[PDB]
Amino acid sequence: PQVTLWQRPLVTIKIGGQLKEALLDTGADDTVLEEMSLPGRWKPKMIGGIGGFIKVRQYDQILIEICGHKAIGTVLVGPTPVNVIGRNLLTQIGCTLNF
Amino acid sequence: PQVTLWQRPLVTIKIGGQLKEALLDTGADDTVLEEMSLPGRWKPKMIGGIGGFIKVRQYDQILIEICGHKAIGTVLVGPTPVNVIGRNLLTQIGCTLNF
Ligand SMILES: O=C(Nc1nccs1)c1cccc(CN2C(=O)N(Cc3cccc(C(=O)Nc4nccs4)c3)[C@H](Cc3ccccc3)[C@H](O)[C@@H](O)[C@H]2Cc2ccccc2)c1
Repeated sequence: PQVTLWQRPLVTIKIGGQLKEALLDTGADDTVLEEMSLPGRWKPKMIGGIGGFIKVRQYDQILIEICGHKAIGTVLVGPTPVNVIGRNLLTQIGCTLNF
Repeated sequence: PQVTLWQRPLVTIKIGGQLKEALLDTGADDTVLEEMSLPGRWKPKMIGGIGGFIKVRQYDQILIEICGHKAIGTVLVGPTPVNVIGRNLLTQIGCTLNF
């Protein structure tokens, strides 16, 4: 649906059978979520942001439902203070930016 | 225009009579710019990111032209690695997310 930016653009996600809210984040290449137990194997990796870098675990091929749409892809879990949905999944749910 | 998110959503800005590219960033509450020269009064301020916190300088009521649209707002300059325009300017430019 359409969202204005007077408030942070927060949605519900279900991931790993857990419900969370998350930020839709156009500045973010990748999705990164607070620490969480997902099933499966994961590769260690690192991402940079404002402030510097953090090490995260990368899980691939996980199902997430963001609003009502499902999408599969790579999700980083790690020490972020907010759950962010980056452009990798944003593209799958058909999200555009408009002005 | 409408932007899809297969690429970083980069826009040209003119600020302080300098030309820069910046990312349109829905997850950023504030706009923050790499170190560059602005005239006038600033204040210290600290922001949070993934990775950590950075010490930044708050300048108020700077005019920015963002994709040619004008806005006047607080911009933070400082050690970001990428120039970010955040929700405080995005709302003035009339920017919306659609899915
Ligand atoms: O893919 C990624 N990294 C990779 N590296 C290598 C390969 S992939 C990646 C994925 C998600 C996020 C980011 C890193 N990231 C952030 O650090 N911030 C902090 C931010 C940015 C701008 C402003 C604020 C802000 O207003 N903070 C405030 N503090 C106090 C008041 S306001 C905060 C927020 C998200 C956020 C909001 C609140 C709290 C914490 C974070 C942005 O919205 C994100 O797009 C992005 C911006 C960015 C992108 C690249 C380099 C530097 C910065 C990177």
